[PDB]
This record gives sequence, C-alpha cells and structure tokens, in this order.
Amino acid sequence: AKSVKQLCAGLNISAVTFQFIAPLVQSALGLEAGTLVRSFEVVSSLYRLVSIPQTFGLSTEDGLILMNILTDEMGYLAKQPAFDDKQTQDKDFLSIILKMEALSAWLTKNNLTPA
Amino acid sequence: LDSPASYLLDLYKFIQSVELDGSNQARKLETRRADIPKLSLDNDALYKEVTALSIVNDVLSGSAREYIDQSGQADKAVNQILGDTHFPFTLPYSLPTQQINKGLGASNIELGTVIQRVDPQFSWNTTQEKYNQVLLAYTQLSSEQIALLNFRLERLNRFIRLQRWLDLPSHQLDLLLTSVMQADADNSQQEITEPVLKSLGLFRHLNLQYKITPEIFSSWLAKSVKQLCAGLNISAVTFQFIAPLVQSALGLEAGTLVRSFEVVSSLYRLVSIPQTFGLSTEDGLILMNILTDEMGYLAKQPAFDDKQTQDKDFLSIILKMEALSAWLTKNNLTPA
Amino acid sequence: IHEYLEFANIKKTEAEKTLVDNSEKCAELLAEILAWDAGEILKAASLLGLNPPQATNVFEIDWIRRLQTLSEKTMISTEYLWQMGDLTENSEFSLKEGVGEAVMAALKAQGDSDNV
Amino acid sequence: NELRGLWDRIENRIYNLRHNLTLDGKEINMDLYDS
Amino acid sequence: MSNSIEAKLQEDLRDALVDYYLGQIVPNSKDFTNLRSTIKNVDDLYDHLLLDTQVSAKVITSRLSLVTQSVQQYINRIALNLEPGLSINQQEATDWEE
Repeated sequence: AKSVKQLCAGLNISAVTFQFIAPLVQSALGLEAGTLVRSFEVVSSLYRLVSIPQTFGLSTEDGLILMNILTDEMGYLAKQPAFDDKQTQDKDFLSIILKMEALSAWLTKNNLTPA
Repeated sequence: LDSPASYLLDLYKFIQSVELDGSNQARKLETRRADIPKLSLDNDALYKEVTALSIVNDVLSGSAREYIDQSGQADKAVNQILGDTHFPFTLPYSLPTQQINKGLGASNIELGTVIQRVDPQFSWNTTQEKYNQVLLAYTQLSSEQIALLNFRLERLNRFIRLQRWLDLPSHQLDLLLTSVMQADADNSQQEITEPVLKSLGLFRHLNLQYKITPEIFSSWLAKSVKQLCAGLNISAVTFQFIAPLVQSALGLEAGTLVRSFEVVSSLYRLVSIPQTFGLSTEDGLILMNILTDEMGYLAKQPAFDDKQTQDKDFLSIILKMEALSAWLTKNNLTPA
Repeated sequence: IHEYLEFANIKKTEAEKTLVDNSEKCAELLAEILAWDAGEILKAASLLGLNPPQATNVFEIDWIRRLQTLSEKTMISTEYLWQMGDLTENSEFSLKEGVGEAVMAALKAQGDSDNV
Repeated sequence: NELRGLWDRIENRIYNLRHNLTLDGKEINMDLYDS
Repeated sequence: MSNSIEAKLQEDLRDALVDYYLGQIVPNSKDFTNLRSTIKNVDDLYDHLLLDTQVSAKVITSRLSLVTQSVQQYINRIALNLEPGLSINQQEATDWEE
C-alpha cells in the first residue's frame, strides 16, 4: 500500500500532526488511506501548510490558531492560494502572511503564547 | 576542436573495427554488458553527473533481478526472493528490515531491543513468559531465522559456520556452548535447540553493559594456605558464609580441602555475580534472601535443568539483581 | 490529583461505564496534569474491559510516566510501541517489515541535524 | 621473498587508492569540532 | 543520513552480488552458462563485468568517468592478454603509445 509515502511526508514535521491533514483534503476528495493519489491541488496545500508557519517559528497547532483567530477558517491554507479570489477582495492570501508577521512581532514583544 | 567526446570517440570507432569472429566471447560479453554511444540524456549533463558509488547498484542488480522472470519461477514478488535461499552458502534473511531493527534502533540514543522490559506492567515481579520475551529479544542480532537450529554431518557444523550474525571468532562457540550442553542431561544432537540459545542473550547483555568474557561466563556456568589464598578476590573474613555454601555438597571449614568443581564453581558464581552491581557478599545474600527466600542458585547448581521445569530459574535472577540495582541507585536507600 | 482520582471512581456499574465515563473530558484531565497529549493516551482503550480505562488508580499513570520519557528519547508514537509488543511471539512478518521501515523514517525525520 | 613483498605492497596500495581520501594520511576530514 | 549509508552499501556488498552469482550463472541463463567454468571469484566478476564491485563506499565522481573507465580498461585488457581469442596488428600494437 501507499502507507510508506503517507508516513514519509513526516520528514519535515512529525506525521502525528496528520490528524489535521484528513481535515485538509476536504478541499478536494480524499481519506487517510484514500489520499494515495497525492494530487498537486492537495500536495501544494501541504507545501503551504508546512512552509508558511515555520518562517515565524510556529508549530502546526499554533499556525491553525492564527488562521482560526484571524479568519474564522483555514486562512487559505488547505484551500487554493486565493489568487482569483483576491481579484474580488475575498480575505486575500497576500494579506494573511502580513497578519502572521504583525502578530509574530506583537507575540514576541509580550511573553504570551498562541495556546 | 577537442573535447571529452573527441577523446572517447577516438576509442569507440577504433574498437568497432577490431573484427575477428566465430565462437569467441569478446563482443558477446561486451553486448551482454550492454550500454551504447548515446547512453542517456546529453553530453552537457557532465557537471551534474557527479554521483556516489550508488550509480553501480542498478548495473549489477537490475539485470540480476530478472532471473525469477527469465526462469519463470516468480513475478508478483517485487525483490525479496533474494532473502529466501541457502545451499550455495547464500546468506538468507539479509534484507535491511532485519538489520536496521538492530543497528538503527541502537544508533540514535542507544536503546536496543531492551525496550521489551519497560512495558506495560507495574513491576518486574512478574510471570515467566515476560522474561522469555526479553531474553530472546537480547539474543536476536538476526531474526526468526534462528528456527533453523560428509554433508549429513557438515550440515550440523553449519550451525557454528553461521555464527556470521555475531562478531564472534571460531574459538568462541565451543567455549560458550560446552558448559550449558554439559549442564543439560539430554543425550542426542537436538541439544542445539532454543532452550540453550536463550543463554547467549545474557552473555550479550553482560558484555554490552559490563564487559565480561566468554571464559568467566562459561566457568561460573595442611590445606589452610589454599583455604586462605581464596581470599585474594574478596577478604577471607567472609568465609563464615562459605561453610553454609558447601552444604550443597559435603564439607567442613577444614574438610573442604578437596576443592571439588561443584563447590568451587559455586564460589565462582557467588564471588563474580554481585560485584557486577558493586554489591558486597553481605548485600548479595540480602538480595537472594529478599527475592527468593533462599540462596537464589548461588551455592547450588546453575539451575539449567530446573529451568526446564520453570523452578526459580537462574537466568531470571541476574535480571532481578539488575532491576533492583537500578531502583536502589535511583533512591538513596541501602541493601542493609 | 485527588479531584481527578475521586472523579475516576464514580459509580462504574450503576452509571458511568455504559456512558464511557464521558471519555472526551474525563481522559482530558489525565493529560492536563501532565501538560501532555489528550489524543494518543486514548490507546489505553485497547485493554481493561471496555472501560476508558482510568479507575485503575496508579498503574496507567505509572506506565504513562515511562511513555512520556520514551516519547522524549524518540519521536515514535505509543501506537507503534504497541506493535513492538505484538511482534514478540513469532508473529506475522509484514508488520515487522513495516515497523522497521517506520522506525527508519522516524530517524530520517531527525537526521544528522536535529529537526523533529 | 621479493615476489611476496611486491604483491602484498600492490594489494595495500590498491586498498589505499580504493578509499582515496586518505593518501595514507587524512586529506578531506580534519579540525572539525562540536558541543 | 550518516547511518542509512550502511544499508545503501550492504544491499550491493552482499544481496545483489551472491544472488546474481549463483542464480544467473548456474541455473538460469543461456548468457553466462555457455561459459560456466570462467567465473569462481569476485576478481572474475570485476574482469568480466568491467565494474569496481565491493569497494569505494565514500568516493564521488562523474558518470562519464565510469563509462570512460569501462572502455579505458577494456582497450587496456585486450592488449594485456589474448583471451578472448582476438589479436592486434603491429600498427595497433604500436599505437597504445597514445
């Protein structure tokens, strides 16, 4: 089975986080085993979700907090890069990384935590 | 103009016209060793062509793996058949899924197979089958292949030739096996079976933790000058406990002058085993009394055929001594 | 610790066992006192008679001390540490072939660097 | 005796060339430190 | 990573070599088996396959060097000994000078 590749994705961040990845593949169609097709619309969204929070030193559980707090949803992680939704000013992705930086500065200035 | 290609083609178009024919191998071999003037990609790749030894592996193995396909013997099996043969001294079970389970599991933080002693039970005062998991886990160095233990006789000597799973010289296995095979009362060649093999895990354990030697392990498994000179290892003032030891045979404080092997190997057990844990003889006697209500197979025989009927077996006792030595190092108590 | 143990002991036969002790929040406080994961501790439901289980008032905590320290020696799950038990008894081979590869991948995820 | 010294010398020198990175010294890896 | 290298060696040091040697030569082929007596050691595998087996675990180099080395060794080897049964004319036997 594809379970070796499903586990080997855990190289960047530990595969115990993939309890959050079955909620991600709902932007397409998939299941914890059934995601074996690894389609570019899904794996580029894994690439967004694994890359962008680590620039600010966040864990996946802290990045999911910022998206929930700022946007009431996944903040264009798991979804598409907003590029034609930005053409209609709908919560655009190019603003989200600025908000992540602005909060990372304020939450470095003060001894609080995302949790 | 000149290039790595003008150097190569000045060889290639030269070797093509070395035409002598018939039954001779030379072109037959060279074409069997197949590659061509346009092997792959293009000649400008050269800077990225920098590669390790890994380049060789598919040139050997990639033709070799076709044997089951060519002979028609198998097809759905992706590779693993090369782990399933013997007679050309083929070295089976060699697939990395066996070896990494020893080496890689040690290489990080030095845990090994000893993890089976940790869970899920509340204390090591527990039933015999648990120790039989852990001691076999300590033996491993290999896999379930250990179930294998003129040609009709040499195929029995192959059980010593197949020491290859262990970094042991040819003098070690006869020294290791003869004492336990003498302690076992059975007569026929079936004495090689797993009820003996369990003992090598205890050797491996005491070697890795405390650096014992196969000689000392296989050894422990008026005359007044000699009666005193035994006091070299630990002071002879302890021999108030040795007149109680010789009651496993027949003897007296002077009358033990015969120094028989059933007695002096029990002195060898009693002087060696507690000192691995830094115990004095008076502390070792406490552990045996507390754990077993008796001498815990010190002073008596090494339990080897009493272990065949699960009677307080000696191979569990050294594990209990270690488990208490850890707990009594963790806490500032003393044996006394 | 007292308020947790007193809650774990409430009326298993007449009320709480068939209501799964409200596992979604009673097993949470057992994680919270450790500042640890409320997730993988639910693997304890693989033993002790379809209870949470939690009313065995020390041994589960005593084991979880060693699971928490093992979980800091290595990044392996308690779910995989269970397979390392199941493989003992001359068991089915594909589970060993998979567990060896899974432990290898868990080391690559740390490498010669440190990572996670 | 010269044949036996000669063939063992070339066997040792092939082993060194087959490692390469020694030159019977230690060219590639040196002076590295940690902690 | 530095310890996974041990397994990427071991599969070619042993597995790929012994299963090739027994299986291909003795039962399987009409490839090597037409020449059954010619191979008995790794020195024969080296001479016959033109490849540096069992050695050089740390070395790095271009693929062109390995391709070159095989022909470079062969055009030496045919002039080094007259097995297989080919021969070299006195001009060609002069010009290995180049």
